[PDB]
Amino acid sequence: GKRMDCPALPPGWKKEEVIRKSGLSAGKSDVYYFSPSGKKFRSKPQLARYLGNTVDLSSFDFRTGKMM
Amino acid sequence: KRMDCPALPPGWKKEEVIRKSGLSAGKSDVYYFSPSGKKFRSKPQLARYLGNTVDLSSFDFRTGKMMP
DNA sequence: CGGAGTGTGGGC
DNA sequence: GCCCACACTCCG
Repeated sequence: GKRMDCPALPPGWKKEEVIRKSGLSAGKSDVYYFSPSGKKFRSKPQLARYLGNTVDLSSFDFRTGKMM
Repeated sequence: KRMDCPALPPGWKKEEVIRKSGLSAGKSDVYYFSPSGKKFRSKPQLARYLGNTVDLSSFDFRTGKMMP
């Protein structure tokens, strides 16, 4: 998967939470974000490198997609 | 390429093939060949083929060597 | 060679 | 002992 708009980010950005199905890490989740283009981001600093000074991410909680 | 892999049984060979282009340019895929010449691309496929007959607990697929 | 899915280890 | 951040596998 479900791609969910992320209101804390600019228009068309979506957040997805994928539960790991197998191996040693099973049941833990990974959070991905997608750009309006469709590009996949897997961490906060990756997200900041792409967005730069268009969005203040200092207080942005990558996991929940909420500003704090 | 094709080199003799000593930590597997008589006549197994390892092969490494450098990736030529793209985002993973310069990384390598490792392949194995049994005495028949059936190609193996991963440790689960290899383990499935060999079964109980060869102990791959400690087998590191990339280097081709058993590790403590 | 890509890339979803799982492994990995430093910083905490 | 956890988890961020990214490296790696493994099969398409």
